Amino acid sequence: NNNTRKSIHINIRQAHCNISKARWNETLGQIVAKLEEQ
Amino acid sequence: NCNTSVITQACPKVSFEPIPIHYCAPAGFAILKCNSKTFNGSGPCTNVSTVQ
Amino acid sequence: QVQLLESGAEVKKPGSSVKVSCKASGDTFIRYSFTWVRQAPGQGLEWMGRIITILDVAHYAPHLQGRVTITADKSTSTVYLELRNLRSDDTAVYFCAGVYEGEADEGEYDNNGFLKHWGQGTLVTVT
Amino acid sequence: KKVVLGKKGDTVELTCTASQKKSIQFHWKNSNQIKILGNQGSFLTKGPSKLNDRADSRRSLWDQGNFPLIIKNLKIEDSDTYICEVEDQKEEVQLLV
Amino acid sequence: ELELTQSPATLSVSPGERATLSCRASESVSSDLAWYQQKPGQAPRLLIYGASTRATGVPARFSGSGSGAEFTLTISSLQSEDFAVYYCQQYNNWPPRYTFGQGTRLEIKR
Amino acid sequence: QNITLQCRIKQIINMWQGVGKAMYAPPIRGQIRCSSNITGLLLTRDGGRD
Ligand SMILES: *[C@@H]1O[C@H](CO)[C@@H](O[C@@H]2O[C@H](CO)[C@@H](O[C@@H]3O[C@H](CO[C@H]4O[C@H](CO)[C@@H](O)[C@H](O)[C@@H]4O)[C@@H](O)[C@H](O[C@H]4O[C@H](CO)[C@@H](O)[C@H](O)[C@@H]4O[C@H]4O[C@H](CO)[C@@H](O)[C@H](O)[C@@H]4O[C@H]4O[C@H](CO)[C@@H](O)[C@H](O)[C@@H]4O)[C@@H]3O)[C@H](O)[C@H]2NC(C)=O)[C@H](O)[C@H]1NC(C)=O
Ligand SMILES: *[C@@H]1O[C@H](CO)[C@@H](O[C@@H]2O[C@H](CO)[C@@H](O[C@@H]3O[C@H](CO)[C@@H](O)[C@H](O)[C@@H]3O)[C@H](O)[C@H]2NC(C)=O)[C@H](O)[C@H]1NC(C)=O
Ligand SMILES: *[C@@H]1O[C@H](CO)[C@@H](O[C@@H]2O[C@H](CO)[C@@H](O[C@@H]3O[C@H](CO)[C@@H](O)[C@H](O)[C@@H]3O)[C@H](O)[C@H]2NC(C)=O)[C@H](O)[C@H]1NC(C)=O
Ligand SMILES: *[C@@H]1O[C@H](CO)[C@@H](O[C@@H]2O[C@H](CO)[C@@H](O)[C@H](O)[C@H]2NC(C)=O)[C@H](O)[C@H]1NC(C)=O
Ligand SMILES: *[C@@H]1O[C@H](CO)[C@@H](O[C@@H]2O[C@H](CO)[C@@H](O)[C@H](O)[C@H]2NC(C)=O)[C@H](O)[C@H]1NC(C)=O
Ligand SMILES: *[C@@H]1O[C@H](CO)[C@@H](O[C@@H]2O[C@H](CO)[C@@H](O)[C@H](O)[C@H]2NC(C)=O)[C@H](O)[C@H]1NC(C)=O
Ligand SMILES: *[C@@H]1O[C@H](CO)[C@@H](O[C@@H]2O[C@H](CO)[C@@H](O)[C@H](O)[C@H]2NC(C)=O)[C@H](O)[C@H]1NC(C)=O
Repeated sequence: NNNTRKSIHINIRQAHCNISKARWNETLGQIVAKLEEQ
Repeated sequence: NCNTSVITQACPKVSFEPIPIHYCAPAGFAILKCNSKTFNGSGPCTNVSTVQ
Repeated sequence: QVQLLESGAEVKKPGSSVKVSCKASGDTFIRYSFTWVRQAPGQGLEWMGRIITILDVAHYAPHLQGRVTITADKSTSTVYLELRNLRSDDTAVYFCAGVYEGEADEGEYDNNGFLKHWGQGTLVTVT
Repeated sequence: KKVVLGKKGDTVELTCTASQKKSIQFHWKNSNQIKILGNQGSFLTKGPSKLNDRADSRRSLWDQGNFPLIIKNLKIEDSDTYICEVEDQKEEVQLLV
Repeated sequence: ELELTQSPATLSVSPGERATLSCRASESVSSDLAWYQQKPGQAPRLLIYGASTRATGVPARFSGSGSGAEFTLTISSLQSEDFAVYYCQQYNNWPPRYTFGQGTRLEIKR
Repeated sequence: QNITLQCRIKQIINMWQGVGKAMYAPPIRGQIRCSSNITGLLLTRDGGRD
């Protein structure tokens, strides 16, 4: 909440997502290691 | 000749949260499950079990 | 944001068709919806209908659809109100109005009905 | 090989056909096997090619088994052989701009 | 569909007086009732967006609120330039079946 | 240490179930939370003679 702007010129649709940086890079490192097998 | 079909419907909001759904075999049928680890999607499984 | 420029007055024998135009300027036509209002003399603001320019769809007041259609010509940024089988009952001053919608092009359309941008009013009569 | 002609600045429609009319997955590729376009579910995907900002398709015809590659604003550099990948079918067309 | 009605047909006030205009909704419209100001020869320009937000360009004199079947519009320190016909509009319809009330005319007391 | 993605909520969307578009009503007022588990990815390979 506290996102009530409707227009810029003549924010209710603004949202965001959090991912742990350390999990994501670890996850990719494992994926990459498997891609390298092919 | 192409055209469109438009339907105007009521727009209620609803709660929407996916629930796990299990599929079960009908009488006369059975489901074979591949229990090999790292099956990879195709080809033989050497560990097969039967479930409903 | 925009100004709306309308066509002039017209008179037709009953049963004839009349087409009223409303040109929008100062924004992208596609970005937002337009409506029509019928100011019959001595009356209030009768609603004629609504047209959405992001999705080419329209809705009409329930007693009028047998005679009226609305067209959004995206290439000329112009909305046309067509009155078929014109009756003397339809004598009125007609006009368009625009409603700003946010980023309709990006699919963030609000579907607002609040009328901020207005035309001038064109009298349509019969003879 | 089918041959389709056009000139610089024109628009051309090249097509693949699926007789079953089931709006199946399909792809278009160039001669170097670079993906140009395809059908993901009901969505149109544009691949990383030179046609990425010019290629299009009439989605409404996918239900008729018609899966066109529409190339807007043709340049002489676009005169390649385009490959259809539909199920097993491999139609090929040479475009001469 | 929903019928909107004005309470007064007209309202006679003195300049500087607070106008108190109102509109009723037979189907309990919810936060979907807008207010417009129409002067003779003019388009019925929007005053209040939704039930209570004054539209950009609208003087601070104009305010209003309401819910369900009853909504109001008031004009603080009413000026001579505000002796217009005020209209009530409802949007709680899908498919659209938008309507307007009859319009309340302010009269200058003389 | 937090990767933040910017997201938008849209009303006019394409349908996954078939060719066509659909319009949905404007977003609910607020405090909308979607906590979820990434369990896999869908990737495509970009190869070629190049
Ligand atoms: C992967 O799996 C995970 C789970 O394993 C999925 O995550 C789930 O995603 C759900 C998405 O909707 C999310 O659901 C929301 O949870 C909120 C919190 O729940 C808690 O409180 C309720 C209270 O009864 C308990 O029952 C519950 O057990 C929890 O304790 C709910 O509040 C949300 O409901 C509200 O929003 C929905 C929108 O559709 C409304 O339909 C619903 O009626 C509720 O609406 C209220 O809030 C809105 C906010 O703008 C108001 O506008 C509206 O008027 C209502 O507000 C009134 O009531 C609130 C109540 O506090 C009050 O504050 C306010 O002032 C008003 O009075 C909704 O239920 C799941 O929680 C979430 N699970 C977890 C564990 O996080 C995940 O999505 C899956 N992945 C994918 C991709 O699907
Ligand atoms: C072939 O696949 C089956 C299915 O996964 C494997 O059998 C499973 O082996 C595990 C570990 O031995 C069993 O788990 C244990 O179950 C008992 C039940 O009470 C529980 O107490 C233990 O803590 C543990 O969870 C699992 O139940 C068993 N599944 C079945 C259906 O028997 C099997 O080993 C695989 N064979 C080969 C050669 O890999
Ligand atoms: C990455 O994102 C997560 C999720 O937002 C961050 O964790 C959050 O950190 C805030 C810091 O204030 C926590 O708020 C506190 O919560 C306690 C709970 O009772 C409350 O008492 C405090 O007054 C305060 O509100 C928040 O709860 C926490 N979220 C979760 C799920 O624990 C995290 O810090 C971010 N990491 C980085 C590097 O920014
Ligand atoms: C997502 O992670 C970001 C990481 O920056 C969070 O933003 C921070 O929240 C902490 C909370 O104490 C603030 O101190 C930081 O200043 C914030 N950073 C910035 C750049 O503003 C954000 O709130 C998280 N969002 C969600 C949904 O959890
Ligand atoms: C997403 O939210 C969950 C909780 O809903 C976070 O997991 C919790 O993080 C706190 C941090 O102090 C731990 O104490 C909890 O035990 C955690 N809960 C669980 C179930 O593990 C999670 O880290 C958040 N994710 C991101 C990327 O911010
Ligand atoms: C992993 O996938 C590959 C193919 O993607 C499977 O490969 C088959 O292996 C058998 C073993 O004799 C060969 O006879 C087949 O010709 C292979 N298929 C192909 C397309 O080459 C492989 O068996 C899979 N691993 C499993 C099921 O554990
Ligand atoms: C996301 O993954 C976590 C970790 O596996 C899941 O949380 C666990 O769910 C099991 C189910 O029996 C519980 O026994 C564990 O205690 C849970 N862990 C924690 C820390 O609470 C979580 O439910 C997953 N979320 C989704 C949406 O699947």
